[PDB]
Amino acid sequence: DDDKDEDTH
Amino acid sequence: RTKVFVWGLNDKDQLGGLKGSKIKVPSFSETLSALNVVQVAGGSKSLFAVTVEGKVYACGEATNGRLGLGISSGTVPIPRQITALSSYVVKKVAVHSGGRHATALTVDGKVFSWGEGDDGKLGHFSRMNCDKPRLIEALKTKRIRDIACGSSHSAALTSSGELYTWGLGEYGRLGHGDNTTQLKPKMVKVLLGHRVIQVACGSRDAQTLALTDEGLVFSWGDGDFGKLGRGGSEGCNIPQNIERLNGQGVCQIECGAQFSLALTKSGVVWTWGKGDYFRLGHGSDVHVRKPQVVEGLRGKKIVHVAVGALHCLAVTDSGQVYAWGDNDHGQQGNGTTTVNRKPTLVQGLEGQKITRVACGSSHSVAWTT
Repeated sequence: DDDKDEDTH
Repeated sequence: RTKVFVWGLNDKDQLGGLKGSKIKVPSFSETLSALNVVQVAGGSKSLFAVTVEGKVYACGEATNGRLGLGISSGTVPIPRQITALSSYVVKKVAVHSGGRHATALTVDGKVFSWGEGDDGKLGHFSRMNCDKPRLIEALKTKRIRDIACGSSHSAALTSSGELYTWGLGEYGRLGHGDNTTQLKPKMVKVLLGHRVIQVACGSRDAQTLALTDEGLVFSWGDGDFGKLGRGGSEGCNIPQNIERLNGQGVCQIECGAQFSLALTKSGVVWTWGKGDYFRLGHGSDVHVRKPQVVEGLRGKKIVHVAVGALHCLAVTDSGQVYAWGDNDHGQQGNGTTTVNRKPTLVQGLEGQKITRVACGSSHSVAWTT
């Protein structure tokens, strides 16, 4: 999902 | 006093001073509540707050200069005043949930922009980034009454009801009959004769929505997943009327990631567009290519809505907040990371008469007054 953020922790 | 509550992703401290990266329940923000806000707005991993005094505060990821604080790399973990604007009374900040640029409209009708400069979305005849707000000279002689920003383009409308767009021209999102990038605010001539009162801009391969004072909703730009609301998937670079919403009394329009939403005066919510991860609120994740009423809210008078990338928020006239869509980072506010397939009552706000909501890419805001 191109529009999902990643949790950088 | 305006109490402000925040939840969702917090990896870059875009929630303004909470510990933990996934805030799964709405949490009182003492930093934001202390400001006396009239508006909170959410961008890509970013949060902006406009106060009654007319100042602007920002927190979160600072890359590309999202926040307009003169910086370009790290994190602003505590809301900090955009001091470049301290000599103006700001009325509203416009930013897309997946956006890295923003605009600000003052009470006397001036527009500033800042952040990522790609494709001319800042409106200064260039593709240059702006780490600090800069006045859009092209609009200096127009009394701008509202603003909106997508991920790659921007819009403003005058008190006479004319609409300007600028930024990335690809896939027709600017509405001028071609796909040419505009580094400058350009008037949408096709809409003269209509008094445009709101505009909303999408992200990536983006759509654009406009609403006239007669209740007419127009859409143009990228057509993928049916987010233009007229069936199929064909894009266009000329505003077209979304016939299905005529006569419905639409009073607010928003664009999430690849989907569109409209709220009516009588309190009904319509959504259409990309269905993946349940961002539309119809209980399934199929696409919806013409507007459809969110049945999960039938009988509830919704007074305000907000869209993130993959989630939506809606407030009833009695102060209850409903959420639907993706929940990878807790942005649904149901205490878990489980998707809300249908509109669901948000936990932890009982006794707080919420009047307004806001969303960023993966985070959520609710506040009282």
